Amino acid sequence: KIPNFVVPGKCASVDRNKLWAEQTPNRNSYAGVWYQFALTNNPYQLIEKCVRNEYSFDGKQFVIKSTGIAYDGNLLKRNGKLYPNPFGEPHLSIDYENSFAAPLVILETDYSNYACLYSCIDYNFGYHSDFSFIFSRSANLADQYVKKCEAAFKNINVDTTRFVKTVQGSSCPYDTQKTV
Amino acid sequence: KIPNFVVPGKCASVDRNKLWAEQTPNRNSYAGVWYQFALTNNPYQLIEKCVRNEYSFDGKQFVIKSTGIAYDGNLLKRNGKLYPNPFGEPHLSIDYENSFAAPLVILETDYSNYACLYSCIDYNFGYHSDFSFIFSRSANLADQYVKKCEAAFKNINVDTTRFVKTVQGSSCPYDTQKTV
Repeated sequence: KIPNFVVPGKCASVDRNKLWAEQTPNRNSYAGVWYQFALTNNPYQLIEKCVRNEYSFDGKQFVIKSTGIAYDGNLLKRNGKLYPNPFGEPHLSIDYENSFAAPLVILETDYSNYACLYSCIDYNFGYHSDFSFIFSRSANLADQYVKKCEAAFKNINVDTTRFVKTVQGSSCPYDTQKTV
Repeated sequence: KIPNFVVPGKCASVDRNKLWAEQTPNRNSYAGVWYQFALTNNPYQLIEKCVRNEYSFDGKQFVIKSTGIAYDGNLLKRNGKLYPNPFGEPHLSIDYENSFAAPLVILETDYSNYACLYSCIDYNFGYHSDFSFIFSRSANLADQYVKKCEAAFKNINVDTTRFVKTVQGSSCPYDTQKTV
């Protein structure tokens, strides 16, 4: 029970089929660059600051190039993929090199400003861990969009006070990050 | 103050390239039924007792039907897949319906008696989590083979005192399990 990302109870039901209906035809619009505006405590994100995720869609998957400042303060690039769950479940799997793959539900997105992302894993002792993100198309994110994400996470009983803001903005060397 | 499967330092090098080469020509021999003899503390495994994993190989991946008795005392079947890591890394991904996918290394096997399996993940805070397993072609497994896996795990710095025996034997309803 001790870490704040280990939470009583089964992973939430999040109405995946409605979401998959909404999103499948708009995969093309989800490509491009997304900045990680905020996230809940995540022991698997190696990139601490200036997190910049670049998605290319190929018709079957997305290829991701994630860059930013690692926790030791150095530049870091991570290779990712985002593809339909291999068992035919109505969600995607997010898979990164030298890591593992997890379910990734887009709870809500307008494609042009924000996306609200959610992953959950169940334990055999009746608890779960989940990991949530707020993505923006820019370094900052208007309040109105931040509040949309807050509502979508509260709708599935994710405690939104768990979100922490990620360093973004003028202190980030994005232009270097894009060179890889 | 932390779980015994969260260990300081990084995942050790386990020479995957050598294993992968030895193992790609023998996929058909790895198919069939394997019984879980023992494992290290694993908060993801939903089957507690009588763990029986039936593998089928189709020429590109294994399809797995994993059955046994769940923590609640009911029979349980889980559908799983084991396929090459999607980035081209020299290990397999073990994937289960309604779960995540994780790297899985076959540290050692003779195909006809035993297999020693290993999964490890690095965190962002200077620790790793690893998950080890001893598999047998039968419900019991002779000391001769157990010792082989013990040596393999010790060779990669895993503390073998972490292994726990799984209930197997004439008490398990394997013929029911095989039927779903």
